[PDB]
Amino acid sequence: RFLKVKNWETDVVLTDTLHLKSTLETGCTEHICMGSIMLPVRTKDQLFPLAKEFLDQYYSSIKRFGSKAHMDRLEEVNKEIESTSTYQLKDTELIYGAKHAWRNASRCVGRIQWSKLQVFDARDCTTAHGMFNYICNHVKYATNKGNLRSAITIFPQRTDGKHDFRVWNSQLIRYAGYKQPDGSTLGDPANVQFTEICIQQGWKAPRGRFDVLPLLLQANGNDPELFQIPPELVLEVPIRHPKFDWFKDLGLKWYGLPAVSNMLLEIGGLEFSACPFSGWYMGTEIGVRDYCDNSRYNILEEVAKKMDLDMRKTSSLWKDQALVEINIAVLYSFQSDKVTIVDHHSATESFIKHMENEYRCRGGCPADWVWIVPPMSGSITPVFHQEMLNYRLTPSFEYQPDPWNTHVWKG
Amino acid sequence: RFLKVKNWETDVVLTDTLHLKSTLETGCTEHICMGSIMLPVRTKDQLFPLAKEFLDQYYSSIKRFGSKAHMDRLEEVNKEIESTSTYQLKDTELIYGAKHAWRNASRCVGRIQWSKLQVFDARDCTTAHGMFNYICNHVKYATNKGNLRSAITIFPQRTDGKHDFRVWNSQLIRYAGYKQPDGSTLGDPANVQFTEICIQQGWKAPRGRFDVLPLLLQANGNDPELFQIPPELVLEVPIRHPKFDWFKDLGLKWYGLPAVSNMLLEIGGLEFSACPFSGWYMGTEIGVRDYCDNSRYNILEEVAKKMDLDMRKTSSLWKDQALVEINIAVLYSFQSDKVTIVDHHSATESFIKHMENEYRCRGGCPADWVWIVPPMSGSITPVFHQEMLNYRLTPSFEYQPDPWNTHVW
Ligand code: HEM
Ligand code: HEM
Ligand SMILES: Cc1cc(N)nc(C[C@@H]2CNC[C@@H]2OCCNCCc2cccc(F)c2)c1
Ligand SMILES: Cc1cc(N)nc(C[C@@H]2CNC[C@@H]2OCCNCCc2cccc(F)c2)c1
Ligand SMILES: C[C@H](O)[C@H](O)[C@H]1CNc2nc(N)[nH]c(=O)c2N1
Ligand SMILES: C[C@H](O)[C@H](O)[C@H]1CNc2nc(N)[nH]c(=O)c2N1
Ligand SMILES: [Zn+2]
Repeated sequence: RFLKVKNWETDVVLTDTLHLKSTLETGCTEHICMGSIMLPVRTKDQLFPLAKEFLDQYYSSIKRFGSKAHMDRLEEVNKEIESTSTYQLKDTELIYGAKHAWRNASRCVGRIQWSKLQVFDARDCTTAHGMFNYICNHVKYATNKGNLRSAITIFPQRTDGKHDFRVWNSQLIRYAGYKQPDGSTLGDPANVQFTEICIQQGWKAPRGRFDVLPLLLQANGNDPELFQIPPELVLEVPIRHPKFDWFKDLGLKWYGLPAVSNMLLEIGGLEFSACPFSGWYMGTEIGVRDYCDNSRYNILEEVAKKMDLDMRKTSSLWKDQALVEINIAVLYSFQSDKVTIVDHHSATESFIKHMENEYRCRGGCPADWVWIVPPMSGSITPVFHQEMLNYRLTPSFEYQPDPWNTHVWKG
Repeated sequence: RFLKVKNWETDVVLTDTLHLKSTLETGCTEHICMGSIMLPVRTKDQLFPLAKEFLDQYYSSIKRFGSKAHMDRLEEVNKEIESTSTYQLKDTELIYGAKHAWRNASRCVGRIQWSKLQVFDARDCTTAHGMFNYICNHVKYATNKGNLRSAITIFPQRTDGKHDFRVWNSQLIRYAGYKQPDGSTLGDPANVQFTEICIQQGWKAPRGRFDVLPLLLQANGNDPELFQIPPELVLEVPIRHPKFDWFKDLGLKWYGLPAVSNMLLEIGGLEFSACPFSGWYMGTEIGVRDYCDNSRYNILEEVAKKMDLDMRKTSSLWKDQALVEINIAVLYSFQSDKVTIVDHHSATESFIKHMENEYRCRGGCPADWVWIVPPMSGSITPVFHQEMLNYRLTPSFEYQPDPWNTHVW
């Protein structure tokens, strides 16, 4: 099978063969497409094929497929699985696996960077205090005083599913949200439930608009424990606008380090339920989504008020005007503070170069158009015009449900 | 079998059951999603189940399912197919079919309007000259001096497929494009090929930037013929800006009537290969796509220059600033000239309301999120946050390829 994708702006046509390596299901069928649906212990029987597939991929990548070292490693893993029902990755395999999970992440526009990823091996961690220290070190390393460096920290893998490591936070750094009696929210409305969990667990909340949440960390399937990230490790950027001097008095700021902590990393059939990773922001994430979603900080009205825009009719495009100015502010602010950030134009242009490279050297690049096209100015980015094929390759990152729904409280 | 769609802004969850009446292939499989791919005769045996399927839904819709009139019609149609190899729709069936093809159009944000569609039955048409007359009357009816009204004109159905009616144009009203010795393009770069075929057939091209193309009409499978729409039926709008006095000096205009003319209408297995339809513009179509695509009029650079924005770096968001201004100008110009237009905020709000009606009254609404979300400001519109299921129902509009590949002269 050879599948073609066309770019409707350039007429460049690419041929995908990599989709033949794809195993898992998409959610779609011949009768229904679920491309806009957000959410569309293994036995020893299913584990060895998965291990073998991965090791075969690894050894081919190091140009040693079929070698004694490759054959010896297959035999070693087979013997480990039959005897212990699982196996341990070599450090080399773990690094390869985490880089490839990123390379394979079809919703990620930043993948040009995939091969530059600092992997912190935390498989010797045993307690939540230990997880805390590893996470502090990750944050300090990734932050690098504003010169952000991509990184991932990998905690011990699933055993029986009763002893999971989990970070309960969806991101290492996020602001608290507090639902008021009058139904208004102070802070980030996305984090209300988790903020209530933290408070119930003993957190003394400052009750302000930008309170950095504590970490809630679960080690070895035990009840999670609270830790406050040292404030001096949490780099923030006050938001100001290059022309509008009143922009600063909105009181906005955001944190520099986007660090996803709720995903599951699968490598060779092994499952890493705690694998916080971080890169740097594309400006629209903050300026479009975090600030302007109706369910988030929701600042459009206040910004448009201050700009003296005509707010009586949507057709004046006041929302669109205010949106651009907020996104100028975010980029200006990060740039003026020398904190790494990428604009949506630059990022999408780099993504297209990455995708074309991947088609030539790999035979494809699975991509999720719904997520790759930025949430403002869609069609003035080159990705809008690029047809994409979405399919699932392993190693991979997967969404996992919040642990408060599934955890067995021990007390 | 019972699929849920969630809205992530509102937490409203809807249950889709309509997808089980889905028929044709999506292009997706369990292994690969082709959601972003633009392009993912009937024998007596294939035709009767298609007719029955349609007639059943029709008789169902007027609450006469399993009635004598239902069975009598199914009998009549079966007789007609068996003896004639095709059949003819009753006027009522044709109106219902066309409205439902619009209702079923998964890529259409304006479907809240679907039941208000004027259907012009042009199945008695026999010549290209007749086609031209029907099309001018559609144009004048739909335009209505700027108070636009949705309409479709339906020409004779495919027979053996060697006698197809086709409007060669992709829309009834579009501007010409010409390659220049200088290397650049004058006019709409999208229409360069069509314009060459027009001149090749005899059209005397004015060679300007906004030359309304002539129609190339094909009747009964003959060679297409050229007709010019009367200039006074083509309502155009000069583009100006409410703040920027200089905007009018770019010399931009667009036409008021969006009228798609290259699709195939399938009703009850019958195929209507010439079925031009029109509604009214959503402003982003002109302001974002027609004006700002790099492969189109590509005017962002000129506008940014006149706004004196910092164009040295992408992170100044000069493209995005200029984009908003162009789209403000489009809406203001149409509104000032009293030509119906809808902004993307209003259209998408209407569509969410339409989806909710369709889930409650029909059990679902097929929708293609890639097309439904506006090409600018996506997430500040409510459709960005709405999960949608995409599936193909009939009656349907299907894209068909340009006939100049098909045709033999
Ligand atoms: C180097 C800077 C990076 C940039 C600019 C970037 C850009 C983005 C953006 C804009 C998204 C969508 C985010 C959202 O809408 O929630 C995303 C998604 C994602 N990225 Fe990246 N990315 C970067 C680095 C990384 C790294 C280091 C990894 C892992 C090693 C990663 C893996 C992922 C995954 C798994 C998703 C999907 C997240 C989900 O399902 O919620 N990315 N990327
Ligand atoms: C009443 C005003 C209408 C509005 C505001 C509207 C809105 C739109 C928009 C914005 C698109 C995408 C256009 C593009 O990006 O090329 C579209 C697509 C479409 N609409 Fe509508 N629509 C309207 C009326 C109609 C009518 C009257 C019909 C048929 C009777 C129709 C059927 C379709 C079809 C079949 C498509 C997909 C076209 C293609 O594949 O190129 N729409 N609609
Ligand atoms: C329901 C659901 C499924 C899913 N797969 N994912 C989510 C997280 C949502 C996606 N959209 C908003 C929120 O995610 C917010 C955090 N996203 C940052 C991704 C990123 C960016 C730069 C560098 C990085 F290392 C990581 C929710
Ligand atoms: C390759 C291909 C496939 C396809 N299905 N379609 C196309 C036409 C392209 C799509 N996008 C731009 C151009 O279509 C432009 C015409 N679209 C207007 C739709 C519309 C709006 C309002 C009222 C109406 F009656 C109709 C190309
Ligand atoms: C319903 C829809 O799939 C959902 O709103 C998506 C759309 N595209 C997205 N794209 C990105 N990058 N992040 C998101 O959270 C979303 N949300
Ligand atoms: C490749 C991609 O599917 C293509 O550019 C689409 C994206 N979404 C669209 N949406 C609309 N309404 N119209 C279009 O022409 C397109 N083009
Ligand atoms: Zn799909």
